[PDB]
Amino acid sequence: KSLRDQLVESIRNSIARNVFFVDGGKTTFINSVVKSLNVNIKCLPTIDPTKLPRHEPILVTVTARLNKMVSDKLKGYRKQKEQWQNHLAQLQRGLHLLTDKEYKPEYFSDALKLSIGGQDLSEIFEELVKRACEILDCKAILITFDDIDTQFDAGWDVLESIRKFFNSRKLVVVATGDLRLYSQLIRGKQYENYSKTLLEQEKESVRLAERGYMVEHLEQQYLLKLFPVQKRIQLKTMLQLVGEKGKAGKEEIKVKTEPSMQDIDAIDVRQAIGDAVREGLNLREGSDADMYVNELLKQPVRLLMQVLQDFYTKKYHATSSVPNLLRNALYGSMLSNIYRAGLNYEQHRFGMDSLCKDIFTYVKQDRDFNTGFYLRPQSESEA
Amino acid sequence: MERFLLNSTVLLYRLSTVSLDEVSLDERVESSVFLAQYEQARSLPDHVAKSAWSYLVQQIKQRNMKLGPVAILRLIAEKFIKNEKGGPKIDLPMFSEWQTLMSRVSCLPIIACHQVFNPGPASQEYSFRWPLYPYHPTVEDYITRECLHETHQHLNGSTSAEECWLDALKHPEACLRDFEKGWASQEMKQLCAQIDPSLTPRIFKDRLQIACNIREILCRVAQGVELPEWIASMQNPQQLANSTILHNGREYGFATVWPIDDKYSQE
Amino acid sequence: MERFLLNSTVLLYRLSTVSLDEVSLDERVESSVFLAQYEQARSLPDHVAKSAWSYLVQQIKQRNMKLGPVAILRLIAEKFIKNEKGGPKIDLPMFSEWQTLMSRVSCLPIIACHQVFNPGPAYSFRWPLYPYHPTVEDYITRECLHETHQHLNGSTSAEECWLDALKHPEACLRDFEKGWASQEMKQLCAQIDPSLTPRIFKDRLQIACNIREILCRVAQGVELPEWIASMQNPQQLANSTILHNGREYGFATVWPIDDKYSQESEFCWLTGLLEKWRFNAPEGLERLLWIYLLIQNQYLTLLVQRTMTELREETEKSYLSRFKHAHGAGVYSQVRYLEGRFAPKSDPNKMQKLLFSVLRGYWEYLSAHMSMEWVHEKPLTISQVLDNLELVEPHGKCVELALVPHFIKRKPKNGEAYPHALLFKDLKNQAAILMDMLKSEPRLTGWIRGVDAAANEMHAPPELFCPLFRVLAKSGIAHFTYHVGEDFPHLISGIRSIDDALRFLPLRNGDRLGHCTAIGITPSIWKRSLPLSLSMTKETRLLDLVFIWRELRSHPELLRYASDAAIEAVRLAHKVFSLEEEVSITTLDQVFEMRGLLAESEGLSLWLEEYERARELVKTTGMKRPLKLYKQWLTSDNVRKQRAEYVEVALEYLPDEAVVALQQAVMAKMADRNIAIECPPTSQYRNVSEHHIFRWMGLPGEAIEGDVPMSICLGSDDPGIFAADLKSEFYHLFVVLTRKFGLSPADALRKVAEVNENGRIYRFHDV
Ligand SMILES: [Zn+2]
Repeated sequence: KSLRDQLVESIRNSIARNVFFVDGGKTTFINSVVKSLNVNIKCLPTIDPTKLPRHEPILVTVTARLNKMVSDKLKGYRKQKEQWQNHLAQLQRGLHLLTDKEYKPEYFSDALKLSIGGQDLSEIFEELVKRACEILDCKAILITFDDIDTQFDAGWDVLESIRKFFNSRKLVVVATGDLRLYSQLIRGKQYENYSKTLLEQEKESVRLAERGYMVEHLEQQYLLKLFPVQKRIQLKTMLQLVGEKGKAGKEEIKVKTEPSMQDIDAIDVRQAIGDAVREGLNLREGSDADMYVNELLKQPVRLLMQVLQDFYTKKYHATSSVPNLLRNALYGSMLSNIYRAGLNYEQHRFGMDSLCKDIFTYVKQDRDFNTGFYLRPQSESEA
Repeated sequence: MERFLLNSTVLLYRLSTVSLDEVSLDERVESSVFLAQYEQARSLPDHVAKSAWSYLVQQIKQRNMKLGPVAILRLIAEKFIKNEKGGPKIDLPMFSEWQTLMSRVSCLPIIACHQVFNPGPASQEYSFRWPLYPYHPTVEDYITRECLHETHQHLNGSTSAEECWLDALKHPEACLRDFEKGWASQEMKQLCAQIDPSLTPRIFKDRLQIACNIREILCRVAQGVELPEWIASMQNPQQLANSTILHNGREYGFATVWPIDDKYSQE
Repeated sequence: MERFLLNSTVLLYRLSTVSLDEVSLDERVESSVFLAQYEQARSLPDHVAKSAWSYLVQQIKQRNMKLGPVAILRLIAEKFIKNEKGGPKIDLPMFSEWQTLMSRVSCLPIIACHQVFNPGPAYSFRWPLYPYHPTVEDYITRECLHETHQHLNGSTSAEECWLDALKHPEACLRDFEKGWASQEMKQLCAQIDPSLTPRIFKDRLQIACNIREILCRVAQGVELPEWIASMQNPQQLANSTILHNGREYGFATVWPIDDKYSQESEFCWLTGLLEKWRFNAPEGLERLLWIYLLIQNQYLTLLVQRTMTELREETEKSYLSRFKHAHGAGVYSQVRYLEGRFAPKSDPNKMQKLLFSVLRGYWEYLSAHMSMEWVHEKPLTISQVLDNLELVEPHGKCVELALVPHFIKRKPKNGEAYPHALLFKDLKNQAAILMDMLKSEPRLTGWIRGVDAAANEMHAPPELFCPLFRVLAKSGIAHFTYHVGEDFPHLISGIRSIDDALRFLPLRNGDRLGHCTAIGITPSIWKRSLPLSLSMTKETRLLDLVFIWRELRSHPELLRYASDAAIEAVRLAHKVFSLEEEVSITTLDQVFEMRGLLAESEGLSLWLEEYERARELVKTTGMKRPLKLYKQWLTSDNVRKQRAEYVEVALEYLPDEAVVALQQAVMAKMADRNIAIECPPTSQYRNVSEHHIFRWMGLPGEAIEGDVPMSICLGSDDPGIFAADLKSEFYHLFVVLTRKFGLSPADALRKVAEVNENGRIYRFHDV
């Protein structure tokens, strides 16, 4: 919550690239920041790129929302209205550009109808932005963008929106997600600029490596300007939201394990996790259980919340084994990890026998073989 | 062609139904105009219609006006009414045309138009005198010498209709009474359907209330009085079918103050 | 009054809206009828309608019928039709009235009713009906007619098109909505039925299908399927099927005939239904019949007042139908010389498909009458068809076909190199297609006899086509036709159009123009409801002024007007060209006489000669100023803007006398060039007797002193009637002349003849 506080203050101190980013839930935080934004700057309902039909331009989506709020302030209380439809029509008319699979020759006369010379959609959109800022009497606008984890290919489109339409002095941006995915996106695009024949001709180590070098160089020079360092917000993780072993505790969280949990019976967070692990692992209060639960709180927020929200759910259900409840939570939480590990997938075939082979394999990909039977959570692989 | 833009049931329907901030109606207006002219003047050979409308819009744009009753009155007055000797008059050649018009439209708005944007010398205080007339010295001398002689006056009591408009506005409830007591009459049913198919006494009274409200509001603005707040809430024309307006929980009357005691006097 | 009961949008609305068990509704009729008549025949004096309806119901009650199409049709049939010599025929005095009605309704139901309640001596349905006159019949037999103007609904009568729609309902939908976006038909639809919309369009169509199905079931008298009981609200018939109790029941049933949508099928069906209802009818089914008939009527009216449906006419069925109708019911063809007018298609393949369809239909028609070695008994290519046809000879037993492609002129678009450039692109495309077929198969030239340029005139002036006509002539197109004088901003404008067509188009002796209504209408009856001033294009205004001066130069009694027109034309030229120097009207004419030249000749194989037709002009040294002005007029954006601009013209700008002098000068040119006019019957005319056809044909009290004979021919194209025919309008002309003009029948027969022989004399058919 302090994260969003400092974010709001900073971007407020951003108006006197123009892109802020949030690494990571990401969507919850972004919605929080938006509502916090409700020094006059206007926000847009966040665009979820992965929730948009497969063929629009991000810019047309933007312009649709823009039409909405602009008309809304316009339906409220005109000589500005007709001027606005002027730019709207000009843009729409010059909207085919990004679209067409070719260039149509008859468009030349349109290209000769009348301050840079041409049908720059960037300047058209910036004129739109100017008109909107005038109309809504705001210093600028923010454009807000959702994680592309469910579809990481679309965000590329958002970035092109950025560079062809978002190089404005009246727009700030706020994106979220993993820059990792943006990285392979942009690098992959880059290779898409290579000529194939060249690729399948000049294909051994020397130039393959130099090509990788040049492409990664461009990737870096590219994303770097795309996301200025000052404008990323780290966002504090859950475990760093909380004392690692009690020598910390910046804003303890506290959670409610029962339905009643009248704001005082909420069983901390760390202590509830420790209980779950210890008596769900028959594990005592040593540090290994402690270190377990720390490496249990290091997991993605949704993962941990789900596995800690089901275990106590079924525990209360049965209260009207802890090690079987917690195992059911782990199974439904990590089935993909266990399933991809080649580990037993069927549930009715559990017995004991499955266990021996299961852990024997586990140590086989965890290497170890010295204390693999410890089943200790210290693999460089998060699964 | 102007006449239709001031007399068109379809135009009224569209304007009344549609909202107040929609803007850019020209296409709808054009369509309504052609439907109307089709209804009244059947014989027009259907292309003179486009020619005339186009010429009108050419006039509006060239004189930098917007489609609207103001520009309509502009064209009408400049076309018809001139100032000569004493007060404004109608040119002799276009007199017959003028009656063809007045058969369908009221002169008073046109007269105000002429006085306002083309007053005669600022020496004759003009007092509204209807109807307007042309000028002929010979005829005028004959009238002075012999005066006229009225034998047949039995149409609308003995007054002209434009007065009955203000009379109903004074007495709208009773006008509604007279309408309804007779609306059951088939002949009245036939006439009402013929002119406005979907009239009914309900929309009769509704239009009456709307007109009263519009008059009060526009008198306020003509006095240039601060555009009272509830206009902001005022968003659909239908809302004027009520004697009042609800802005935020509070109901506001449309009445304003008038310089003249008879708020219904043609003066 | 009757017509309103069968043709009324409001009646349709009320009937469809009210439930099927309502009963005691005759007020809805009397009220709705007064409405519908108020809209349509507004002029009735508010009491005649009352009295007429009262007398109608009077007759109904006296004769003990129920208000309904049974009684209405019985009244109409007894009043109009009789049984006479051969099949029922119609009274000569009442013929014009019958046509006035056919402008509103369809004959077929009335016909069936007459057969039912008054069959002749113990017939095959045939449309249209006719009166009788022995002399006229003998004339027609001895000479037959000659169809010269048939292009209204393709070339077919609409009543078949309605059946065609029911056959391909979806298709007529498609055509409707594709065009529903076009403004023009939106206004037409609003004017006809305000709340029409494609939605209720579909609804009414499928409903009518339902009704015909159900009424056919009862006409066969079949055990009255249960679901009628559930059928309670006409809108229930707006769906392809109906739900009785959990089950969904369709309406299709077995009909004796194979062509389920045949006019003859409908004839037999309605005959049986009426026979079963000779004494009474179930009110629900009877309401079904009103609604059916009404829907027919309004759809038909829409159609007449008006692409894929036409494409559906591209089988050798419609044309064979056309030919069988053209031939009478007898062994010899009722008509002699037919003109086959067809819309050109931009695709060579569509073009050849249409051509083969037409040709095969004609060959089959001829085969159905003559026996002879056909070489290819089952031809499949146009080549084989012509191989069959060339063996045919002009005995006259069958019809002789002459084929002509239409040229449709569209309004110029917002932006182009020169006016109508794109339209000219399209037209040259069609023409190239045509000439290349001519090359490939030269034999068609004996069949494609002339090319015609039709459609609303203002969208393009004729000169756009002179190079087209010239190149086509060199291709081998004998004859040329171009619609003129029909519709126009000002009567002077129409006259100018006609004369410029004369002086510009490559028209040879005997060519035929078309409507030319401008030279037909008097100024007296040309202004009857019009505004006192008329807005019209600046360019056309200038052309009219130039033309007026050109013509009236030589007339002493109008020299004032001539000098005027010169002066105003000069002023208009200065403004439109925004001229800086002085321009003489002489120079203006030098400019405007050039309008027959192709834009892209030299100022912008067969097309060569015309490409260079600008060469001699440019060679002409003294034409400098005219050439530059012409170039500007074509290209200058400002000039084209002012050309589009409009201006008012005094209704009575020129005296009727001046107008008549202009017209008569035009007729002088026409006779000089021996060019004919296809005059069909058709807005301002309250009665047909006011028809300008008569003015030419020389009626005392109608012809004008300076009139000259103009070689007029007959045309079976009346825009606002159903199942019109060349014979029908021959009857029209004969009866009107005989009765309204009192001429002896021999005289009237002669008078209509000379027009008929004009048609033959100037026939486009190969010799
Ligand atoms: Zn025609």
